[PDB]
Amino acid sequence: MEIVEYPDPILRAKNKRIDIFDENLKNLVDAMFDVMYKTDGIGLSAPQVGLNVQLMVFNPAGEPGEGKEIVLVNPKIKKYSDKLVPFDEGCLSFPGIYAEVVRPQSVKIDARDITGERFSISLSRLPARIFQHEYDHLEGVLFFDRMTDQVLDSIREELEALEKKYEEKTGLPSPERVEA
Ligand SMILES: CCCCC[C@H](CC(=O)NO)C(=O)N[C@H](C(=O)N1CCC[C@H]1CO)C(C)C
Ligand SMILES: [Zn+2]
Ligand SMILES: [Zn+2]
Ligand SMILES: [Zn+2]
Ligand SMILES: [Zn+2]
Ligand SMILES: [Zn+2]
Repeated sequence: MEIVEYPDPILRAKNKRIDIFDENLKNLVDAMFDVMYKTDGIGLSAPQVGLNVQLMVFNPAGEPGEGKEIVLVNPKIKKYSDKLVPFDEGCLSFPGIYAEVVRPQSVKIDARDITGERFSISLSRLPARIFQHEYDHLEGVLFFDRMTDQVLDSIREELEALEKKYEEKTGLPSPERVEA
């Protein structure tokens, strides 16, 4: 069973609206949470497990029997804060790579829950940091796309190692290259 790693194109592909809110959905959500707990993550998005659908799960505590198991399908940011804050992010699709990303502090979101119920929440602190990370995923935006040029530099070679890994595995050239 498998986390999709950069530079896999799955991570860049358009993700479908979810229309159907059934048990398969609940089983998917549940697989995702368990992937998160196994890999010590604090969120996951559907493309990261091979599925180009608009679905994210997160839990800010990142620990069993802690925090909240938050689910969001078909979300859309209605607004970002003006205030920006730094935070060191890693990503399960880029194993071992950690670097500063600056993002809005809070967001207003419109999203659906696991049954189909549309709602409207605000987020700040870690929940908004995780959300935005995962929402980028839903839009085929990766964390290094959001990194300043000096920060991207410090991880270039680490990204290329992932590029190489994918080339060695597939026999194909990487479909994208941080050298940009
Ligand atoms: C920070 C914003 C949300 C991060 C989400 C990722 C998981 C992921 O890639 N989701 O798309 C994660 O859990 N990353 C972890 C991460 O960045 N963490 C773990 C808790 C604190 C923070 C490191 O500052 C580790 C696994 C790299
Ligand atoms: Zn489970
Ligand atoms: Zn579980
Ligand atoms: Zn832990
Ligand atoms: Zn990620
Ligand atoms: Zn190079």
